[PDB]
This record gives sequence, C-alpha cells and structure tokens, in this order.
Amino acid sequence: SGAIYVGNYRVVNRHLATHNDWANLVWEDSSRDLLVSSTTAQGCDTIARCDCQTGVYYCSSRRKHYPVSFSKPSLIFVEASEYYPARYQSHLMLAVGHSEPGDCGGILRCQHGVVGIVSTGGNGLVGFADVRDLLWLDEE
Ligand SMILES: CSc1ccccc1CC(=O)N1CCc2nc[nH]c(=O)c2C1
Ligand SMILES: [Zn+2]
Repeated sequence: SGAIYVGNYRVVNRHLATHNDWANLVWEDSSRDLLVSSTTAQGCDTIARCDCQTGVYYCSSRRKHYPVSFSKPSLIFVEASEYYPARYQSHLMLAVGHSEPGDCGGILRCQHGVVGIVSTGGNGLVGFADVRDLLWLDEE
C-alpha cells in the first residue's frame, strides 16, 4: 500500500483504490495502473520533472529503502497477477529489487522529487508506474 500526496491530489495504484478514491475521482488509467483522487488537505510530496535513471524506493516487505538503477518509462509485458491478466502495461520502469504484491504504492524518488510508485514485481524485479509526465499534478 502507499500513495503520493501532492497538492490536493492522492496518487495510488488503480488496483488498490478505495471507494472514497472512486467517489472523488480526478483521473484513472488502467494501462498505467494509476488513479488520482482529490483530497481536502494539501500534501507534502513534490513530483520530479527529469529523466533520472537512478533513485531510491521503499520496500514495505523489507522495511527498507533501496538505491536502484531503473529503465526509462516503456510499454512492458507483465505476467498475470490477482489484479490484471498478463498484458502490456505502459509508462512502466523496471529495476532489480525485491517486490511482493503488498509492496505496491511504495515511492521511487530521485534528487528532484517523487518519480513513481511500485506497481509490479516478481522474478527479482520491481516495476514502477512513472508520474513525471503528469504535469497537471503541480497545479489546480
Ligand atoms: C509488486 S507486484 C508483484 C510482486 C510479486 C509477485 C507478484 C506481483 C504481481 C505482478 O506484478 N506480477 C505477477 C507475478 C509476476 N511474476 C513474474 N513476472 C511478472 O511480470 C509478474 C507480474
Ligand atoms: Zn530526477
């Protein structure tokens, strides 16, 4: 579990969104595993606006933050999980690292701010849903 809290937005994995998220929906995209809902309180996270390929992510199944090198956001085939069939997920970045299903939502960050959230795992890889192209998170 986990979310990004930027401005009056809450960014979560679409597959972990609650009824309150769907009832206060701003935007969702199944191909990216992302959903954004509106918040009453302002958040403290800042979004990175960059092409970094090194950063640090939080792994809840180890209570640890790990430094990683990660690929550029791409269209990647992901095997079937409890939430999606085997399919192509877009705007996904891969790194070598530990990730169990419940690790989804953990933040990946670089020197500029939040880069994305854990979305996929298995085979000793971790995948992150990028948010750096969502410029509108910084306004309204
Ligand atoms: C944090 S997500 C996670 C973590 C550990 C295990 C499973 C998940 C869900 C997930 O994304 N799967 C299902 C398992 C799987 N196995 C091999 N290759 C893959 O591409 C996948 C994709
Ligand atoms: Zn960066």
